[PDB]
Amino acid sequence: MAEVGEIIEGCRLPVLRRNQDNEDEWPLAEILSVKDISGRKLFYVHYIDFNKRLDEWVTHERLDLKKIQFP
Repeated sequence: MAEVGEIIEGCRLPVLRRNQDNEDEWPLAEILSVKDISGRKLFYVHYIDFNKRLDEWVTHERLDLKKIQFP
């Protein structure tokens, strides 16, 4: 399928969050920013219909690249 380097700001896709019970959920999220300074890619995401206070920086292993929407 699609690849990590194709991810850009505005993309929407499922991202792994741990919920208040410590369980894995993959809510849809929007890519706000892509940072490539560490040598690896870091993604700042907004979980859709969640408060802005729950926005997170995540790595590629938490992206579901099999179900992407591009802007």
